[PDB]
Amino acid sequence: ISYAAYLNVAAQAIRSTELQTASVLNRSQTDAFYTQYKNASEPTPITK
Amino acid sequence: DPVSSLSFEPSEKPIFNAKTIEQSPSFGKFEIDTDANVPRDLFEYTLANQMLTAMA
Amino acid sequence: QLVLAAKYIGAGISTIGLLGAGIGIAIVFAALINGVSRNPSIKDTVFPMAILGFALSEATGLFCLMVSFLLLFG
Amino acid sequence: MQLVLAAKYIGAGISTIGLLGAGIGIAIVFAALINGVSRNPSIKDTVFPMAILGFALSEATGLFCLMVSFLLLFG
Amino acid sequence: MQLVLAAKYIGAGISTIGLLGAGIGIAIVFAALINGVSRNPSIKDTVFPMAILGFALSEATGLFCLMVSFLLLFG
Amino acid sequence: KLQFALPHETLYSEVTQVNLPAKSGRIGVLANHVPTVEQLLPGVVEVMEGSNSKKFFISGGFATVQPDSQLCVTAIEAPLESFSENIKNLLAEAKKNVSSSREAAEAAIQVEVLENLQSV
Repeated sequence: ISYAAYLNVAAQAIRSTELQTASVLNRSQTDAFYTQYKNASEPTPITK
Repeated sequence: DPVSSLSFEPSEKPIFNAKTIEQSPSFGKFEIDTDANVPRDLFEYTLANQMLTAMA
Repeated sequence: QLVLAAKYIGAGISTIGLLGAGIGIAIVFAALINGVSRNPSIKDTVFPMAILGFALSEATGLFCLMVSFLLLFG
Repeated sequence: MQLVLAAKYIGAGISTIGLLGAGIGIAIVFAALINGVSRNPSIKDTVFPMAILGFALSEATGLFCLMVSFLLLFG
Repeated sequence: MQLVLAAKYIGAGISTIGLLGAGIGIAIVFAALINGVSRNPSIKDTVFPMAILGFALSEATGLFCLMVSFLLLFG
Repeated sequence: KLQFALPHETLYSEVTQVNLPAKSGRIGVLANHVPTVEQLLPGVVEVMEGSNSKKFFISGGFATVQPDSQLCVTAIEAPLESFSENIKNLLAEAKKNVSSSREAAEAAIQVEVLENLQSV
């Protein structure tokens, strides 16, 4: 758990407060896949 | 780097390692105790903050 | 006689009192050095403070010392 | 007679010992002042009244001690 | 007679106790010097004369104790 | 001079007294303050410029008094509206979650956030 991952989780939690905006929700919802690569082969894409 | 609103110049910049924080004379310009691992925290925090700016 | 011995002894006891003031003086100067090293720039504000603090610490020592002199002489 | 008169001069000496504590005490308040003001150089206007108060109270304990010394010294 | 000579020696011994506080004091000022120089890397030129000043004043308290010890000892 | 800046907003990036909840407990900065680096913990932050006070609920970040009297505060989400019940519901769920799973750390952060919110 990186310090900024800790802060990130806190930020997401903080919009849960009652009052909300779409950009906030977008800032609290994103997806990706981090893919490893070798010195070649790509270990299977794992969702970020 | 979007140099002008009709140009883009590919740009790079150096992210400063935790070593950098350590051996910079930043004790002489700022104050931390030692209880905080300000290198290990600031490095991580600016790793992302610098990257986010770059992404933007 | 006994009283004259007691005077000399009494004076001696009073001399012990100075030790506390000595420690005090040092504590103020230690704080000065820490403060100066901490800010690089507190010095002009802190220097009259340090002199005041020194004076008051020293003053307690002085009271012990004068009592020694008074007991010594009479 | 000699025993009592001697006792005043001895007892006065014993009293003088108490003063050492107050001497250390005054310095401790001043140390906090210097360090405190160093840590935030603008705290001074609030803190300096507090410092003189702390000095006076610590000093007062010394005063009571010194009074008993002088009472034995001159009585 | 014997008692008066004895008393002079006793009073001298007692006075020697006074010096101890100055001893600890001197160290405290120097401890601050070391910590300061390690803290700043560069405070040393201002702070070194400060350290000497603090040393001298602390030392002087012990000196007073010492001269009173001699005063009682020799008479 | 106060620089309070978020990714998606920029606030105070003059200001008289600022009250911050920091790794070193709570710190208040008023005028000259020795130049510091502090990790801001998940926080209730008050910023006062004159007598006027604005109250911010903050996800933690970094605080760094610069030696040029620029209080760099960087945080992800900071106002009054940010504190302005659902979080208590969420914490119950998150607590149940701690039993199986990093999520434990998340829920711990949630307890902190609920307490911090409750503090308001």
